[PDB]
Amino acid sequence: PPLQAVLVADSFDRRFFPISKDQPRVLLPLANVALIDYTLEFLTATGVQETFVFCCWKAAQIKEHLLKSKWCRPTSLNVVRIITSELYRSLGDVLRDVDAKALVRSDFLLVYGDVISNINITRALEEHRLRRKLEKNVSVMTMIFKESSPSHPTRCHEDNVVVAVDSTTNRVLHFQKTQGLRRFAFPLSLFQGSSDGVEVRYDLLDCHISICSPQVAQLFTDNFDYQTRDDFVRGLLVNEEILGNQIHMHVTAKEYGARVSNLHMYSAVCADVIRRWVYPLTPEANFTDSTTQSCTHSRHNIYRGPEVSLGHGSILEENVL
Amino acid sequence: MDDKELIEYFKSQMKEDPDMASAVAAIRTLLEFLKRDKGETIQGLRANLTSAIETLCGVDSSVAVSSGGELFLRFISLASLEYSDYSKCKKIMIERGELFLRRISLSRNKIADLCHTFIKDGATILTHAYSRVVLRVLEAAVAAKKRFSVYVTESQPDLSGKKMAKALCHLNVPVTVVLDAAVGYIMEKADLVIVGAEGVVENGGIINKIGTNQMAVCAKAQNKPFYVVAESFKFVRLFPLNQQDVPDKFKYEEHPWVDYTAPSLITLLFTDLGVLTPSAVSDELIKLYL
Repeated sequence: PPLQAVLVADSFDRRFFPISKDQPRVLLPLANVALIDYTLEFLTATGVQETFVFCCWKAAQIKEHLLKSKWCRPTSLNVVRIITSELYRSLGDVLRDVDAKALVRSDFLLVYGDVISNINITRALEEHRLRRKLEKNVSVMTMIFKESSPSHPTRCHEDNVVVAVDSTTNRVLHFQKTQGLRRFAFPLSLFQGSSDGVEVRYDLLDCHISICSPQVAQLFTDNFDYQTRDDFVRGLLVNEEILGNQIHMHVTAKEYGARVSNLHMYSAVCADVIRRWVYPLTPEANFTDSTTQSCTHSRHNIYRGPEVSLGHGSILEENVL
Repeated sequence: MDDKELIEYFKSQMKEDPDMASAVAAIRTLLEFLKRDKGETIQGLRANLTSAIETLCGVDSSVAVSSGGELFLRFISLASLEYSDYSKCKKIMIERGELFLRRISLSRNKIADLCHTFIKDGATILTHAYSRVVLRVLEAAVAAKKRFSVYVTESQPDLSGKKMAKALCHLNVPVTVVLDAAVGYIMEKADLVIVGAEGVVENGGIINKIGTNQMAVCAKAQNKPFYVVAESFKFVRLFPLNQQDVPDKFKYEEHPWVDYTAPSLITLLFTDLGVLTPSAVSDELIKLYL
């Protein structure tokens, strides 16, 4: 089956203010490259044949930026579909619009528009297709996480998440954030319902690369108060005797993945991109073939473009672009 | 031009352009001599040119002059002459000479455009003494927006490395005049050493000003890349083994003007025939002489 993906090119959080009142956060450049180009490069490198860009705020600017990019050329392998509406205002509105339009066919990739990643998800997608063939359409969403220590400057205090997973079948049993909570509460029916092992995970950085199913759009059109992704997984994990629909998980330890939500993630992810943690997506590779972005990689991760004209005595020590 | 004018001519050709090499002016004198000789003998011209080259070996004491004389004598006598009354011969010879002169004149610029890609930003160039080739390649390096510091020795028998530092300080590049006996002192901070040679022997070694060998050996002990930037007319059919095996007419209480650097002491050469390893200097030299 062809691999589809839904890209939410409008994060409905009020975080980049007043940075976002001129250009939306998806057009925000990490290192001379906007975030939508990083996300489209991740989607094209994983192997997505068709994406659905959903842009709400300042969407005409996103349209004029993304049509002249590499992913709207007719020579591009990944075709995009720019879908804008001034009516929807949250991620649940995007997926219920997806169910009303009947866009996806089988096991699309729900992702935001500001995610920097180089994850090859085809192994995780193979695992998800195996679980969909075994459980007979019981497994609904496969959330992709990355192994990371809690001390990393990538994961901040507003987005640290703790999960509880059955580690033999790799399914998510509990999910909650740590915003303003020093202690963490886990229910006990998780152990009595499944006595085949259980593991808690605090080492998981959220990549927001949730692989989904058309049943995800069915669940989003079935329940109106599901505004975003965490509402969906929190309402699905607390309700098992109705709407069973267990959620699985995949954890990557060899590839980078993170999304920007505030200035803290922006600074950490940009420092990871400059320090080449997202190879091949490196500023000298020019994944968006723009003639105004080519760079030369010198020692100490110094990236220099054309016609720079360094002055005498100017010292660039490390990680300069 | 009964030889007196030739000597006078050569001088007028060397003083009219101060940024001009000596062997080029010698080849211009040979071309002038052929242009106005007035002798009808395909052989009558070879003896006159040999006498001219020995007057240009007597006036100029550089190795490049005799090398350019041999290369001009070979390059003028290349095509299928087959002359009826020497008229065709002399005209073709003059045409060949002019072509050869133009090739030589665009050689230096080729050298600079092919060599300046080795200077990294913030590198420290070590240089022996004044030569227009290394100055041109440094002007091509600063033309590509590169920053580097240059330590130029002084080369004591004629303070010309000081003149090189004056001509390179006008280029707005950081240059430091280092005493000649400090090449072991500043080698540890000079990451590469670019030296223009005045004569290239068959094995790949170079004939140069007196302080090149000690500089090259000091570069070999500190593993620094020793680069030589020389033209094609500076090739020579000599094979010296020691510093005494160079001929005495190129050398001069014992104050020689010229030493010899072994080809094992040289990393690369930058000739107009290309960036050459020294075994490529041997192959190309034999091919070039033809």
